Amino acid sequence: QHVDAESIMTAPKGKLFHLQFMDGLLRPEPSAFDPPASGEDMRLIYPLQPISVARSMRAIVNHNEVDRPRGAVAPSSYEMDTGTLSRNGDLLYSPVANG
Amino acid sequence: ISVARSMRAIVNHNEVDRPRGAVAPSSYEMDTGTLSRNGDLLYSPVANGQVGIPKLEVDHISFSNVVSMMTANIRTGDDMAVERVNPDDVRAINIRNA
Amino acid sequence: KIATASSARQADVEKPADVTFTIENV
Amino acid sequence: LSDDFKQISDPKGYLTYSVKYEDQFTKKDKLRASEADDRIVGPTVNLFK
Amino acid sequence: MLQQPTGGYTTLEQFAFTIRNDGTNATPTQFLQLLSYEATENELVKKTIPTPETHLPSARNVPGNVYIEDAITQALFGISAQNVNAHGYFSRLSALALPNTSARLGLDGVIYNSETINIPFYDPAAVANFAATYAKLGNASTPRYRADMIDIYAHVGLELAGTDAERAAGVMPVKRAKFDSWEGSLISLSRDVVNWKILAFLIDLCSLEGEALRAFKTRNRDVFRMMLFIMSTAVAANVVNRKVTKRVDRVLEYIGVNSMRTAGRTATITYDLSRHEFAAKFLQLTFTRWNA
Amino acid sequence: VSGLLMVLFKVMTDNRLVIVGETTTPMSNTLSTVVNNVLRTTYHNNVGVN
Amino acid sequence: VSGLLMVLFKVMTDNRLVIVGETTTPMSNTLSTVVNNVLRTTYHNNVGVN
Repeated sequence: QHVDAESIMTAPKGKLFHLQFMDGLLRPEPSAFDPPASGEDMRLIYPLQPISVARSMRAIVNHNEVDRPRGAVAPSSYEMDTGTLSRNGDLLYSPVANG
Repeated sequence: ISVARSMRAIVNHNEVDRPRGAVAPSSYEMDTGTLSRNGDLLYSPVANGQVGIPKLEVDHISFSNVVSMMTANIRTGDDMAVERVNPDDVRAINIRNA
Repeated sequence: KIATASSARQADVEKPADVTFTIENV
Repeated sequence: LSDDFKQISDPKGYLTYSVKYEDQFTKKDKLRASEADDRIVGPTVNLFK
Repeated sequence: MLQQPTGGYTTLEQFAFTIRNDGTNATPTQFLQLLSYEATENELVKKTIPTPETHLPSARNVPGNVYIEDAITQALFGISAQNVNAHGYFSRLSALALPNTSARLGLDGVIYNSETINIPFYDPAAVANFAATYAKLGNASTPRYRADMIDIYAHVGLELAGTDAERAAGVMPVKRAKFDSWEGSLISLSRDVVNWKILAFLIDLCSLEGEALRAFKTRNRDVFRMMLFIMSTAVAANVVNRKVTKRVDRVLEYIGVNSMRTAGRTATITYDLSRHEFAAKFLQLTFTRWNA
Repeated sequence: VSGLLMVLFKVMTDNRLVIVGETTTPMSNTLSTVVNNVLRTTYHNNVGVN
Repeated sequence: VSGLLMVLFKVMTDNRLVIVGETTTPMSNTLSTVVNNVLRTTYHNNVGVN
């Protein structure tokens, strides 16, 4: 999808805009022999707030075969905690320490 | 005559005895040690103290070795290409000075 | 049935390296 | 009896994982789990490939 | 929270820095013994390092646990590190620089935004001190704030190659480093250096004062010199082998001269221009702190 | 905002009652130890992901 | 004797450069312990004999 600056300045209030934002982290390095770019890719639209709130994980590939890529996101520990039922029935995370 | 022979009589006398004249494989056939500090193949050290003998130093055959290799094809297909750009005037070229 | 003898030798498999288009790392 | 509840098996959550792939990445080595470990671990692994 | 020892975090054996010497573990100092230098005609005069910009990147809140240690070590020593100038990590870093922040820098080198009691972490005053300078790595890319990528390396040479007379003098001949060496000696050395928890080092460099800090610079000079060594191999104009009496001697030319090489090679790790900006900025801050 | 109400509503009215579905009881030897340490005898044939 | 020269020649001129072929990464549990002690994570699908 695309959004001209005109539309961003003139879209009615209360309409939900649907912006798109690339995660460029999984972009493999350019061939050594690709021609140089004389020009410059540019950008206008940015979020004011974090967008990736829904994101559990990111860049499930290896930098090298052993390093993590910069900006890679491991799953949160609580995604895997499956503790126990409370004395009354309610769900709980496992105790953090023995006490 | 049997210089080429690695092994012999791969069957059991009884179910547990070896047949007389049976030949087990030489240990070096299985040694697959390491690369030397410079790159060359070696047998494992014999004892804890001594360094491992180069495989090429001695007359044994070793049928396991560490082969270095690329992880994928080196012909990616991104062949180098250039922009040749000719002299503007053939008369103006400075042939001179080395 | 008559007793018999046979031979074997390990097969060659040395292909030219495959041209994959996939890459494993970023 | 009153139909107070909707008895069901193998429940669906309110939340689910979604996942976007850049298909050009693929590990060359091919992992071989036992069929059982594939039966359990597998649906996870196909998703987070 | 791990309370800092009076000598700094690096006194703890948990943070010992070590490198394999043809595969056997060794202190950095005993590797630096191997180096030897053929001087050439050219000179390296050390210029004064410009004082770093006061402006920290804005302490914007960001999702996830940022891994600051791996980020720094990869951008300085990793094989083709990527997105080294991405702003988010240093946004969280400057968040650590705030007087009463909730964020913690664990010994893992990760920046957890929770007060997560389960994972031990450095004393917050110390990391406040540390981020207070190193968040400036966030402006490694911005045109206003770019560090010199050339003259700064003169200092690198002095702190690595330079004899005590040359160091007090501030000038040394451009040198050609060399050592008895194994295959992939430079790469593997970098692989060992990359696993270093340099956060302990930088935090001690920023938090220690007076006699403790002086003792730190003396005790850790060889460590710093190893990181400097890895950078110099990333920027050395040429790196080659010299067979001599059935012993290869690796040669790097030249120490103290950034070639601005960007294209990758077999012999050593390589800096793309973004890595150049990053390392140059890093050295600006780290040398500014080292010379105080 | 409307969506949120109809989420909340659809949750306030969620009267599903779980019944055990098809299960399997892998023998310990079939599983790699890391999986056997997680598995607790039986489990649903429709494992989700995690 | 001619054979030996053409062996030596054919070896002096052996410019093969190895590339990793198809591989497998067996899980430890699948292998009998004696094999797992020899195997080092991945291995070529075309193991030779030994």
